[PDB]
Amino acid sequence: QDLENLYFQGSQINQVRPKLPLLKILHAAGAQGEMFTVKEVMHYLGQYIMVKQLYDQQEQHMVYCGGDLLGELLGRQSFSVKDPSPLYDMLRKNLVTL
Ligand SMILES: COc1ccc(C2=N[C@@H](c3ccc(Cl)cc3)[C@@H](c3ccc(Cl)cc3)N2C(=O)N2CCNC(=O)C2)c(OC(C)C)c1
Repeated sequence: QDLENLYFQGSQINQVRPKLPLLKILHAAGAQGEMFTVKEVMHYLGQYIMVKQLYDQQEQHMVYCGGDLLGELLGRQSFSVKDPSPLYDMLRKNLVTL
């Protein structure tokens, strides 16, 4: 496992540093510091949407973010968790590999 170990050294957790606008969002959802796993980022974004009440209480897969910093980042007024392409795009641009 010599070469496989070498390759995966320093890359087993894959922490990211959010860009400053996204960092502010994660902090608003109760995150601390500025290094996270991608899983943590998703947890805090979900929490953010809940605490800012950006989801539709009837159609809870729908997020209305156009009011919000999150909408600015995504470049959208709304999105559905069923079609999460804008979120993928945003996180590719707003997470820096450590
Ligand atoms: C049918 O109602 C649902 C179904 C799934 C989700 C959802 N689905 C999860 C999810 C969605 C897309 C991706 Cl790419 C990753 C994770 C995660 C999530 C994480 C980040 C963001 Cl920005 C939005 C949602 N995520 C949630 O954050 N949920 C999970 C369900 N219950 C919760 O308490 C919150 C959902 O999220 C809010 C819009 C309410 C609502």
